[PDB]
Amino acid sequence: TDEGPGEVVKALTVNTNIRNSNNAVKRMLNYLAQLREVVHNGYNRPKFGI
Amino acid sequence: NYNEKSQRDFRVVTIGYNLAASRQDEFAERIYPTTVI
Amino acid sequence: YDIVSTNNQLFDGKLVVIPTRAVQQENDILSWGQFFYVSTVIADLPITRGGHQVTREIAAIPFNLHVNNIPFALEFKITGFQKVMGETQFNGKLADLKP
Amino acid sequence: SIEDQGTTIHGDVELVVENETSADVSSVLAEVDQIENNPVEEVLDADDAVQPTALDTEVTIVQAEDELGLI
Amino acid sequence: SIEDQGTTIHGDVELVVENETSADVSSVLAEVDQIENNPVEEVLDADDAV
Repeated sequence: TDEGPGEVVKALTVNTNIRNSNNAVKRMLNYLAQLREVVHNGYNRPKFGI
Repeated sequence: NYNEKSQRDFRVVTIGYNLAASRQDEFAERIYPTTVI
Repeated sequence: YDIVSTNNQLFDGKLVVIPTRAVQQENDILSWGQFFYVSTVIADLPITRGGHQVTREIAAIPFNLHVNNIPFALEFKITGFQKVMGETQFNGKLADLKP
Repeated sequence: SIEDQGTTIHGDVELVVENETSADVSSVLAEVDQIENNPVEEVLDADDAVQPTALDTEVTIVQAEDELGLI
Repeated sequence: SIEDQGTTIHGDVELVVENETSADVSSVLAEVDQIENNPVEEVLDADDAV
């Protein structure tokens, strides 16, 4: 076909946008994992690189 | 054909499929507000 | 406080409380995190992947990063709604005390 | 006219005063008309029956200069 | 011309008809412009930042 795609081509951006939301969820939970370990350990003061 | 009751012609209805997503949903956008780079 | 909900299975039994600036501003640090977005690229080329067939591949390539700012959260695992609202709590317990 | 009427309670009678009689039944069946419309219920192509969309989503479209099928 | 065309599907063919062809690419590489403006990300002096 030389006509081109129909509106279904926008599903590629939808897939990306759905992944964008899921990536925020995965990153949030992975960040909480960082807090669990760091706050469990002896870090009760602000410092760079923790 | 004594009884030509309808069998070969139906009222066809097409179910809509407006699959949509905008950048991030309310949950991800409220937590991680979008900044354009 | 404010309340925001999702339906991702990864929070099926989680409530997490995270602080954020009451009024959100572009590219702020006081937001709990940031989502740095770059326009998504969509490209169309009749690639001959596999060496023996030709297919038009229209591909979307995301380009973004999720960054956290505030090292603060409270995580709750809230379960058992049905065991409390569906069943008895007060008279059901008194019924057990029959000698 | 027997062809035009029906369910006539007292009945009706017509006398066939004719020599050469022809019967063309190509248009009598209702099923034939239904098949001529569509032998099978019409279905819209999956590519067209779908309507995905996105909002506030910035994209860069990259097609070959000589691509006819544009996005 | 090939300089202007982008990923042509059917392709492009050109004949060189020049006795000589100089090529000045000093400004072509995009990293050069980024470096010229900012060898490193611009950061305010500590006193200027507060």
